[PDB]
Amino acid sequence: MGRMHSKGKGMSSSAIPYSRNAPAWFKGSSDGVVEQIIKYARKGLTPSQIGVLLRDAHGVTQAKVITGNKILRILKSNGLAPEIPEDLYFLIKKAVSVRKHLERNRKDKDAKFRLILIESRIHRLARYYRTVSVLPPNWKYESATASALVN
Amino acid sequence: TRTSVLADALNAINNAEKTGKRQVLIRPSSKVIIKFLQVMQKHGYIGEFEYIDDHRSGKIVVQLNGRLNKCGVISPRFNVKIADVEKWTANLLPARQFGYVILTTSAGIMDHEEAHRKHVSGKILGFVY
Amino acid sequence: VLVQDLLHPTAASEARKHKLKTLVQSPRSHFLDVKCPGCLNITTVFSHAQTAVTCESCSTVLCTPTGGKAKLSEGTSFRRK
Amino acid sequence: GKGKPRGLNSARKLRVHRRNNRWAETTYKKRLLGTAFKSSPFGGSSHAKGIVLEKIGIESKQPNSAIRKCVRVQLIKNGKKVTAFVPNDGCLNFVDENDEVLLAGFGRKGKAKGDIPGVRFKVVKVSGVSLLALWKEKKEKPRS
Amino acid sequence: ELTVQSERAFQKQPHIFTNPKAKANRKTKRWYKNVGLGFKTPKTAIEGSYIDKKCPFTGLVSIRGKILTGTVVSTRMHRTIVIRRDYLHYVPKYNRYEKRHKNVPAHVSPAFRVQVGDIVTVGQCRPISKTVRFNVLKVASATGKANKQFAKF
Amino acid sequence: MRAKWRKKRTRRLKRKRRKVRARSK
Amino acid sequence: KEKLLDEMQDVYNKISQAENSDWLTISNEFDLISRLLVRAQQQNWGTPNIFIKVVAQVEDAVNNTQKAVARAYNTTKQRVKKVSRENEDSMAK
RNA sequence: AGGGGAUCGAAGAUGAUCAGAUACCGUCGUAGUCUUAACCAUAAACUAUGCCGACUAGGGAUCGGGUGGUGUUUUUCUUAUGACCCACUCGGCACCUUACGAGAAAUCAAAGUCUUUGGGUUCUGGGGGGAGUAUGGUCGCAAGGCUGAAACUUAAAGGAAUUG
RNA sequence: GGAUAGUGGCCUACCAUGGUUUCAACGGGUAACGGGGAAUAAGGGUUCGAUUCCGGAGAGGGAGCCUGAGAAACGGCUACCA
Ligand SMILES: [Mg+2]
Ligand SMILES: [Mg+2]
Ligand SMILES: [Mg+2]
Ligand SMILES: [Mg+2]
Ligand SMILES: [Mg+2]
Ligand SMILES: [Mg+2]
Ligand SMILES: [Mg+2]
Ligand SMILES: [Mg+2]
Ligand SMILES: [Mg+2]
Ligand SMILES: [Mg+2]
Ligand SMILES: [Mg+2]
Ligand SMILES: [Mg+2]
Ligand SMILES: [Mg+2]
Ligand SMILES: [Mg+2]
Ligand SMILES: [Mg+2]
Ligand SMILES: [Mg+2]
Ligand SMILES: [Mg+2]
Ligand SMILES: [Mg+2]
Ligand SMILES: [Mg+2]
Ligand SMILES: [Mg+2]
Ligand SMILES: [Mg+2]
Ligand SMILES: [Mg+2]
Ligand SMILES: [Mg+2]
Ligand SMILES: [Zn+2]
Repeated sequence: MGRMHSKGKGMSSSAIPYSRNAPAWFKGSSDGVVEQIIKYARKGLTPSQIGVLLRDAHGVTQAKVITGNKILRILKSNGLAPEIPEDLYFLIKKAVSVRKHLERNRKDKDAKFRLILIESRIHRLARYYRTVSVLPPNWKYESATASALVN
Repeated sequence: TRTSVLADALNAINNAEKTGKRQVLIRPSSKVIIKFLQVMQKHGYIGEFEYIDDHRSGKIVVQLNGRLNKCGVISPRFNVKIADVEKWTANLLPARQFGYVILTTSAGIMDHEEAHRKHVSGKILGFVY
Repeated sequence: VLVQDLLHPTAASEARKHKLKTLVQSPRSHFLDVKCPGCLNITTVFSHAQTAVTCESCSTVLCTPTGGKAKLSEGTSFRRK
Repeated sequence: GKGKPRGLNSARKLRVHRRNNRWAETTYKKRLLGTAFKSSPFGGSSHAKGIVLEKIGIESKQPNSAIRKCVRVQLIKNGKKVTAFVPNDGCLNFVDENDEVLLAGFGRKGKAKGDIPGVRFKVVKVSGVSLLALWKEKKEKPRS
Repeated sequence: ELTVQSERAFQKQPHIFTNPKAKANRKTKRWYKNVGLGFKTPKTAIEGSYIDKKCPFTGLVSIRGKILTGTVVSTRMHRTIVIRRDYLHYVPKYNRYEKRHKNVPAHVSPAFRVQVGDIVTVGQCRPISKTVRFNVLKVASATGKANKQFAKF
Repeated sequence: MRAKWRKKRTRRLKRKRRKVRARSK
Repeated sequence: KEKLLDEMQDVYNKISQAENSDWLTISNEFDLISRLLVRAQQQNWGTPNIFIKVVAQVEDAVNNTQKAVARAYNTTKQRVKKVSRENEDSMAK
């Protein structure tokens, strides 16, 4: 219930069940599930979108419990993992959108404050990803490589 | 954030003993906390405690007996030579008749008397009496 | 309440408590076998479904998402999983 | 709690923190800056010799009504002029003009004491012989 | 780096002679010595062509005394390294520790490959320069995180 | 005085001192 | 924040004038320009064209063929090499 | 600096009281008050309570969200809403009673879990003045801000409550 | 390469642009010689250590040097400054 740059203390989260195996009611087999994952990834969706879709329209509670592996690992093994981790991509999209909004109208200071907060988040996450070497160690983000990446 | 899980545990047990409860729920569980509990149980300051698995982090339900008056963690796990342990047991434990400085040696997590008998010494974990 | 059995408390109490706070964490949502008015196809849908789940054969809005538990269509019929 | 760092590897911050807060004590600041040497009338010294320039009756503080007979003395060690008290009844007449007088501290850590304003130091010896011996007629001044 | 006596004077190992009249011409006889303390000479030293009179293997300097392990922090100087040694100094007034570091400049033979971030075992030797008192003996994590650079199953 | 007024009087004295310093330099 | 750019341009002009005659005060000018660049990089807006121009002028002054002036020459060569680590020289060309 | 220019209004102009009144009150009244770029970075910027954690005691309410109600009306014949009623839950401003703990208390459900003294952490203070002064740096166009002494002097200054 | 008894930017010729630092370099002060220890004393510390032992340095201030195994000596020299 801690927040990164706010005074909130929210408790909103996902509450994964105790069971480590497939539910007694699941009839589909894991191979069909992973094929579905790969076809959706080919469609061009992020792993979070894959998880939400497979939770809603199908009986996949979570892809790990039935396929034995995590969605990002599935895409990576079949070579569909994006060069940028998806959450960091969403951060960059938010940051470039805020940059554009600040460019259009200048006096708005609250967007500037939220922009510097976003830049802090991006710096932290990118530093972590560099540490795990997901990104190349040269990877650095200042102004315009953002507009290159988001497009 | 939650830095020392054992500090949380011992704070909970002390607060509930002062309040007058007979059982506590230590929310995050860890091996070191389990060993602390085994020591206190062997010496009798605790009744019958139970572990619960959650696939994320264990929970512990400790049945007290009111015999315990105060535990406590020495949060910076200081280094104590075999000589300074007497200074520590003079500083923390009320009287030399009873009270135990629970500390971790290479031989395991164990009180100060057993540690003296094995002639080993390590880092201090806490004090129970 | 100086003495109570935290290990096996009364079922109504745990069902009353908020999730993520019971003795063991277990979600309250569930899945549903829903039948569309159009065909005899049976589809599995999450309780708090976030997207407008539709039948694969025909485009029909089985569920309309909302803040919490998803809202089923009037014609569709649901069964607890 | 106790908002000072407490981890094992925080010796540096605690040490610098104590070194920095030690500047609050007046005694420590005096010792380190050497105020007892640079600016004090005595060079961190208990006694020093001097020459009487003239004699003054300083009026006491509020509740005390009297005149405390002091003498202005130019110190021979550095030349700073300073007033100094003379104890006991018949002692000012025992202090010759332009006479070798030895001064000591006045008993309050270099601060003015009692009802005497602005005077900070006693008189223990005059012209070699001490003042107490003269007051009790143990000895006679060398009148040199 | 294929320097091979590019400098003004010739770079010869002193008092090792090759007889041109000897009609073998099997390269040039190279002097090397095992340094002791259970340290194995690298094949780059034996099969190499550098000179490095200050090499602990193929030179004149000898290794005795201390054996220090550290991490390179600067390779940028020529034939020599700046190693950063970290340690915990104990302050008894508080029963605590400070993380302190010392910079030791050592000499690296061309027989080894050193890059910033490597962990290296070095040994004491005679005064080589004003600040160089050590010759590298072993480089462990030369490409510990650098072996894997691309990813495709 | 009020501490407010003491500060204001000191500020005016500082202003006069700076004027004198600028004249001297 | 135009004062920093104006001062950098004045420093570049002074460096060009000193090189016209050369490192007696050019070393101090380059040293102060380094601090100006550090201060500009401290804020969000940095790396102006004046800094690149001053760096190129210092490189030209050090390159020319040329007594404390020798310390100035060595220090200016080292400073030009260090500030030439930037790729902005490609922009200058 | 540029655009505004109603009210209000430091300075001022005055009309009265007053022993004096360039003060309180009454009329006017420039700068500002409102704006556009650039500065300034200070307030009793106060909850005079640093932040992040865990625990400890009951009570309703209130705001937002989510749950269930064979719930109440609604009305579009009725579902579905919405608005309400009941119960619970998460998070927030608070509030009420109480101490079993705390404090020197006034009081606090955090200022508790602190001699039975240790969850992680930054920043401050060491008697009152002298004084946030001198000096030196640095920022600022300026006003001033940040940093920041000492000599000397003093036996108290001060907090909370009690009776007069 | 020179020089040394010898290692060594110790020095020279040429070349490279490096070395240290917020884990406090560098600079300023020390009424600072360092250490063995002294006073103080619940435990923790605080201050002091010119001074009987061990090292370091100096013989007015600096410099240079003969001699001999050992000196940049000083109750040995040469020179300047006071
Ligand atoms: Mg841990
Ligand atoms: Mg009188
Ligand atoms: Mg105007
Ligand atoms: Mg007026
Ligand atoms: Mg008037
Ligand atoms: Mg008006
Ligand atoms: Mg303030
Ligand atoms: Mg405040
Ligand atoms: Mg605050
Ligand atoms: Mg004071
Ligand atoms: Mg003041
Ligand atoms: Mg100033
Ligand atoms: Mg007050
Ligand atoms: Mg009062
Ligand atoms: Mg040589
Ligand atoms: Mg000392
Ligand atoms: Mg000594
Ligand atoms: Mg000598
Ligand atoms: Mg003499
Ligand atoms: Mg002889
Ligand atoms: Mg001599
Ligand atoms: Mg002699
Ligand atoms: Mg002679
Ligand atoms: Zn359908």
